[PDB]
Amino acid sequence: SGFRKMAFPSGKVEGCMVQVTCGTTTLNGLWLDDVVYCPRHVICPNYEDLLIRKSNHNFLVQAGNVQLRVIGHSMQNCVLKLKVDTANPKTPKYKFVRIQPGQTFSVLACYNGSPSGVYQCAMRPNFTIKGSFLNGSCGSVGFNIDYDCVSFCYMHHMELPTGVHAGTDLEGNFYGPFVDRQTAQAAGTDTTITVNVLAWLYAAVINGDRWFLNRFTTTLNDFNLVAMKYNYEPLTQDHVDILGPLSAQTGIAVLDMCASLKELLQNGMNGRTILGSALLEDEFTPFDVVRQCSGVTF
Amino acid sequence: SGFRKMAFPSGKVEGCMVQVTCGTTTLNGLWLDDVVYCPRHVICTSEDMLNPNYEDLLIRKSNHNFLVQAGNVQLRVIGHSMQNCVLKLKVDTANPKTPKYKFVRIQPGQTFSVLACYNGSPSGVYQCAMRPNFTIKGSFLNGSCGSVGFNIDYDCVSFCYMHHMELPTGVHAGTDLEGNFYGPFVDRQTAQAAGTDTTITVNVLAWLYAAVINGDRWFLNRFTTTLNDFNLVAMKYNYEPLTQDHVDILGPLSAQTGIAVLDMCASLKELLQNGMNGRTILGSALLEDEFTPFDVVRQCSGVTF
Ligand SMILES: CNC(=O)CN1C[C@@H](C(=O)Nc2cncc3ccccc23)c2cc(Cl)ccc2C1=O
Ligand SMILES: CNC(=O)CN1C[C@@H](C(=O)Nc2cncc3ccccc23)c2cc(Cl)ccc2C1=O
Ligand SMILES: [Cl-]
Repeated sequence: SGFRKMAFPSGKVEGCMVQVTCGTTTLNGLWLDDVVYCPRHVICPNYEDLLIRKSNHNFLVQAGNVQLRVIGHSMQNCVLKLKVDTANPKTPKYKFVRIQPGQTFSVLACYNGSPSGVYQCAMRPNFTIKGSFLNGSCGSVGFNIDYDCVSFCYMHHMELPTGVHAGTDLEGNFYGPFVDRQTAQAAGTDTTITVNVLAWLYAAVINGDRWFLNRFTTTLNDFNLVAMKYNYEPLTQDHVDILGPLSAQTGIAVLDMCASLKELLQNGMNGRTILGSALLEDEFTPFDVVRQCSGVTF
Repeated sequence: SGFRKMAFPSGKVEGCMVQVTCGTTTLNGLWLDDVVYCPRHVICTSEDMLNPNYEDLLIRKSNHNFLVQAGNVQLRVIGHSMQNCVLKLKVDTANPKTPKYKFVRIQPGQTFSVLACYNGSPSGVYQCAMRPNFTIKGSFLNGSCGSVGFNIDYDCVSFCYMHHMELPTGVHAGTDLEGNFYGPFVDRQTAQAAGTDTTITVNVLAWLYAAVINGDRWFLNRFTTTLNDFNLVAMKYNYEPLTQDHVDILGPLSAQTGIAVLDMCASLKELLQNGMNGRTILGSALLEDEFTPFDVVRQCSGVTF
């Protein structure tokens, strides 16, 4: 029993965090094989013009108490790749993957190449993440684990005026309409991740919370009209198919659960809580609910 | 900016997790130096659990009855002893991944990270607090026994909890790493219940200071309170009494924001009376009590917004 915002064990990622310094800018880097990946703004903009003026020795890379020697450098989109003379002996099995809004991942928050904390979060529909980062956190990474393979999906680049965060995949492509410069940029109006709220309602039923269950069902179109009114993301047939296993485990059809969500949206909770929360939680995917309610290990 | 329920990086603890098997029972163990620590109920059957005589069950065991697996390697048990509700298995190999560590017993209100494991394999990490009723609101399934709680301040791991059981309300009970239970619980499948729980007041106050540091002040008011009047009110809402110790501990956050502790107490009194009125504090519609004054200082900026 119990339901917590759970992150993947961070050890395989901790063994890859290094500190990268260029001039007065210090941030974090990801050391995999003989390459260190970090935000290209460490050289700060005309990034090609700033980069051409740099030599390998201008970049200081520190791994624990050891200095790594930079023997090459190149840029891939908004990521700088520093070729070093030592392959990381702690390099785990890994892949670089680009995630979609609504998908969750673990973040290993670092400062000066040293991991300080780990938390779970989701890529918002507006492509920002509601993280917890201070100055010096740039280069901190987001990831998921599948068996023994780490799938790196996020590298932290900046904080927007509303306190939310923006970054790139490990190939340097931003998530969202953001650029890596100190210009006027704002997060677009956000929406609630509907398939995730439904998954978390199934998790509450599995844990013995059914006060919100009702005898009603709804059509997918009628539910979508109601969802559009409360700034909820549209629910698609793919989302219904993905919720199939949780529907079979609890005996509550997806459209049956959608009618419960409609009633919570139109009437509130009435002083009640679901899984210790007074808000409808949208940062647990259907797969996260199945994993936590099954005990998958790494 | 931002405020999340943040756990310590779990790598130093992952390198200590092993699987311990006794007959048909399999659970998790903590391998530090040449000793594996695990719940003593690994020597029990489901039947034994009603009234187990651990000393009588243990005397019938030899070293080779305990199977310890670290990754894909079998560790050889060369000794065993019982310390309170923990079994200590002496092994022939010191853990090369043993971090710098200490065993610390925590008090209610203290927070810690939990590395949930099954079959000696870590599955997830989450943050939580020792409730005033000595239980933890964890997320544990069958096979998680022996999973540990810890803090990593500096490079030293302070182990504070080892998981032993789930109570009928779905909450969890366990021991410190010397085998002493937190709370009036026993490692028996007997009628046991968590006492009525209360809200950790000093933690809610700390989290209100965190909201002010992050730029939110809608909940403040022009009033102050005496410490006694605050306690007479908060205890009507099942809040723990606030002591002079708690007031002293909140001193640094009070100086950083310019809000006296008894003025923050008046704001809490009003919040309890009025609710949130459709508003949130740090993305929450409830008053959060699983962040300590020390957690707020560690996670928030030193510069108030
Ligand atoms: C809030 N930030 C600022 O006022 C200055 N700022 C610096 C930098 C940036 O956001 N870093 C930070 C990252 N995460 C948390 C931060 C908390 C506080 C301060 C800075 C943080 C940055 C990087 C890029 Cl690629 C583009 C723009 C900027 C930028 O505008
Ligand atoms: C909920 N418990 C049970 O039905 C059976 N049970 C087995 C065992 C125990 O609680 N293990 C479990 C630990 N954590 C989460 C659990 C989730 C589900 C099932 C078992 C869990 C146990 C250990 C001790 Cl020291 C004392 C009593 C018991 C006991 O009563
Ligand atoms: Cl303590």
